Amino acid sequence: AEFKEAFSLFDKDGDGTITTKELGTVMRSLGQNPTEAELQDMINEVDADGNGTIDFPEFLTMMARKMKDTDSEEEIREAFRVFDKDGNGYISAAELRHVMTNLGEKLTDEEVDEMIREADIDGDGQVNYEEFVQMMT
Ligand SMILES: [Sr+2]
Ligand SMILES: [Sr+2]
Ligand SMILES: [Sr+2]
Ligand SMILES: [Sr+2]
Repeated sequence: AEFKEAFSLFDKDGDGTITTKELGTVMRSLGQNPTEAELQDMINEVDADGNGTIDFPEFLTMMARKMKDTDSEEEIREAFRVFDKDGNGYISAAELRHVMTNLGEKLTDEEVDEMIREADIDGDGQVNYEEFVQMMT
């Protein structure tokens, strides 16, 4: 019911489809001002049957995947903040060790250091959000 209300904001003229122009109108109302070329890409990504507009079932299918990706992100972020005790955006070896103790795993500095290295792509001796997401895969 809520996705259909979202759809109707896009379908300006009520014909059951969203054209590039109708999507531009909306994006502009949201503070974005994409080119026609950018608008056509956005339509094309959602337009499963290629006829050149987005219809409600196409919209709904995308929105449901966006919902599922959004929820997943929200959850990985929650877990990250659990580890980043002081919330500065990096998990430190001390934070990881502390938190693993509460997860029931009494680890040494060597063992927590080896875990941080596995994930430490950028080599600063800690784990940022990207790096964390990468390990959760
Ligand atoms: Sr329309
Ligand atoms: Sr279509
Ligand atoms: Sr931290
Ligand atoms: Sr790092």
